[PDB]
Amino acid sequence: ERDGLFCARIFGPVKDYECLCGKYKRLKHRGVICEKCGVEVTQTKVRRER
Amino acid sequence: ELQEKLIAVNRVSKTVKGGRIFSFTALTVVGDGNGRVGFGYGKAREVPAAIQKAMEKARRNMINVALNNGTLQHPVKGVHTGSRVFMQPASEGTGIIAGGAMRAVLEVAGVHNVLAKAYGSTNPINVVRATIDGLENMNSPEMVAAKRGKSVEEIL
Amino acid sequence: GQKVHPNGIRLGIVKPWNSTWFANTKEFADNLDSDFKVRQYLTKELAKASVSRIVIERPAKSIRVTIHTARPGIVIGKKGEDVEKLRKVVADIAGVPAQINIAEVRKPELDAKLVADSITSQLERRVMFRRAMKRAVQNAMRLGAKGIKVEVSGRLGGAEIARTEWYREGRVPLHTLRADIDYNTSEAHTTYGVIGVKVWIFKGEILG
Amino acid sequence: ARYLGPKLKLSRREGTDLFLKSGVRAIDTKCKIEQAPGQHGARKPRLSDYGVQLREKQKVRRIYGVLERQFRNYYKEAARLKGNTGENLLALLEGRLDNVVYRMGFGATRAEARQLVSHKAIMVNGRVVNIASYQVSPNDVVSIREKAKKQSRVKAALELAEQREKPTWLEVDAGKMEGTFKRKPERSDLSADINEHLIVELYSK
Amino acid sequence: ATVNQLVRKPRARKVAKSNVPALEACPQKRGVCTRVYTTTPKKPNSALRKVCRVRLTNGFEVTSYIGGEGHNLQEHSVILIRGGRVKPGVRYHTVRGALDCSGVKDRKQARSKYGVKRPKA
RNA sequence: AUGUUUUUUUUUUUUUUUGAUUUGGUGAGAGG
RNA sequence: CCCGCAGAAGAAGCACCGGCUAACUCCGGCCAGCAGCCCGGUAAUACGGAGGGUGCAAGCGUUAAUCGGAAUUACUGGGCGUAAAGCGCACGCAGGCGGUUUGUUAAGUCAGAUGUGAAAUCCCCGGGCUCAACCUGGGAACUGCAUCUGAUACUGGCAAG
Ligand SMILES: [Zn+2]
Repeated sequence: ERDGLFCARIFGPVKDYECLCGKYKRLKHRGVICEKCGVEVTQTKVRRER
Repeated sequence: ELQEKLIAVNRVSKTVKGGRIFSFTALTVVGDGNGRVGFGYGKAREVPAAIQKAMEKARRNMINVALNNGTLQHPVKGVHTGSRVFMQPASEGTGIIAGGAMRAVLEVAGVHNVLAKAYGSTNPINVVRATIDGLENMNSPEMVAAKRGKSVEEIL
Repeated sequence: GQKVHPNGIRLGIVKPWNSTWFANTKEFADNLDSDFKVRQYLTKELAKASVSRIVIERPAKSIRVTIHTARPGIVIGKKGEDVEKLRKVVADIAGVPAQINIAEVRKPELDAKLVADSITSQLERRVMFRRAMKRAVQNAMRLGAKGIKVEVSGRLGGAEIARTEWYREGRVPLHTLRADIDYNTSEAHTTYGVIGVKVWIFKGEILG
Repeated sequence: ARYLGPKLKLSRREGTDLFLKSGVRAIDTKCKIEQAPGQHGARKPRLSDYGVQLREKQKVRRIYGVLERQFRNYYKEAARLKGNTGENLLALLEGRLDNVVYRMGFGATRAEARQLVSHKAIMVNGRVVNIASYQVSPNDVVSIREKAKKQSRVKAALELAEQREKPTWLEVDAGKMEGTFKRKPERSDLSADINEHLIVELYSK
Repeated sequence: ATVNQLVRKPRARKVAKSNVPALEACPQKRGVCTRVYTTTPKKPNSALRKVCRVRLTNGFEVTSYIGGEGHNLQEHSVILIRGGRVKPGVRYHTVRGALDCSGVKDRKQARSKYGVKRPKA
């Protein structure tokens, strides 16, 4: 849910180094946050500490 | 981390008693997006194998290149056989202005901004070699300072 | 037509026969015909089941078939339902009491015929022949073949000019009689024409 | 002077989502976004050096809805201007009035925004500007006029935008329906997938 | 090469002659068909290529290719030629759909290039 | 003694590596 | 220029899709035809039609013409044993170039200034037509020429070695 309890921008992307919605499907720009996704771009265990 | 570009693949023949035996040559070039570059020239009866061989060759015998930011440090000429090559450092935004085999080598090397003409022959294999030579010879400011027994501010 | 058939040259030594019976000049031709029939039937039936070798053996006015197949489960079906069905038809074909046995083929990648069949199938479903060939070779090698060769021929990639291509790996001695050379063949009836697949699989040399 | 055909086809061709439809419904549901258009979609051989560049150029052009001559002109302008060329070009593209409007959220799509601009809905510094290519400057307030303020489409667009990430380089008011173009955007603020450099190279043939 | 030498006698620019001289730097020229005929092309090709010897407005007697399938041209037919050589001695094409030369019948693609009007339906 | 003495398209693209085999509370019963 | 009226209404084509070159399939016999350079003889992604695509778009193609690519007349910036290219060999006027030191001159050279180098055009920062083209203010530039005042390493002149 964007943006509910289990958000994207507030915490992180479900998938590792992926915008959950759609951009960055390789290992080049880890961090960019487009307006269509409102998502960070890090590890799968990054949400466990945030 | 390494990026690898197959520049060209060319079919080459050997005449024998029966007829013509065909084979394939693959010219590749690999780089880490920083100073390190290496071209490889592989050969085999089938294309993919040849390409693989080329890649393997490339991966060993790499070479370091001193890069001032995204571009070169000064205008540099490089020659090899027919292909004589000029390449000139250029302002951020301009991109790799260079043709063919030459472009590929530059891209892997992690030069982002160049003005580069290939005079003479444009035989991919030779031209890439020439480019490599040019890159190799190109000295940095620090290096020059070291050579000359001076500081970097003395040279500017 | 240079080469001798690798199975055929070795029947006296390292390879055995498929049809294994005695008959006088009177009944021999008939027997042969029967064998041809039954085998044909079996091939037709158990196409989807991976079947390598049908071994016919008839003692005392009763036919014993032995089907070598990679997956018995699909040939047997439910325990003694499909086999039984097969049997009566076999009997009918022959005109004698039938008995079907089913040998389970360990390592279908090392059985040559099976491999050939697989390749043919692949060809039919429009894969890159070369990639299929590679797969065939590689797999066999992995499995522990001392060597393998495969050859495919004619209208490769639907090309107008037909040609043959072949991949060898390991050692495949054909002149050596004592070498266990499992040879077999198949034919891909593609849209552009037939594509014949040969495959030689060298298990190893027999010492006696 | 405009592309009037199927929008999702273009997106498909490109590979990416170009944002040529509002974003109520996801692009994967509306079309086979992975598969390229036409009879020979499933086949996808690696493109040439020229070809990739061309594709990139198209993508950018498609995104903003700018035909070729205009694009060329823009590129030229960028080149003329000081600083990084690709970046400059991008900035110029952004600066377009319709684009700005879209960003603000008065149009669901860029097309919608453009239409609005055309139909004398939008004002820039209290003066009705009708040109979609109008380059909006820093500190230039841009608003919906009182006639077009009642439209249901505008509010929908705004809502859509609100779901979408807000650009840092603008400041928009949903109630007042007026946004201030505070500054020309930095390259970091824009999307990272656009290889401006390729575009630059293409024109530097 | 030597600077002195150059000074003495400067570098000669290679003067490239025009491969369509009967136009005389005109995009097209009007001409009358002196005769119309078929000709066999050189190796390795095989055809009966339709061609017309044209007396031009400016006085030259040239031979012009006739593109497309079929043509209405006769002797004493006023045609426009455009330049372009068919790959012996033909350096010009008749513009189909100009003056007396008709557009090609039943053609739907590259229509412009053979004078053909847009099909209505 | 001698050979430009029957030419016609019987045509140039790989795999690529880069990532893993996936199951939370409640209550009841048995063994030691 | 502004306001009001009605209703998606009146408003999209051209070239191309063998490689170069972005875009592929099916159906019609070295013919008909294509072609800028390098197909067609019965499975043509190359001819013609279709469907599908690509590129431009109120234009799109073709032709002509110029520069470019062409470092393919190479001042910047090429060459000449075998690829085109060293006079058959010499002497030698004009011409080009000229070892080393000091002095002097100040022609070349360099520096600064003055005059001029029309306006427009080009380029920079601005302003005005809703934007743009277009118009427009100021600058820069116009690489030069002339004159005056210096500098004297280098080249030249003159004088001595
Ligand atoms: Zn994203």
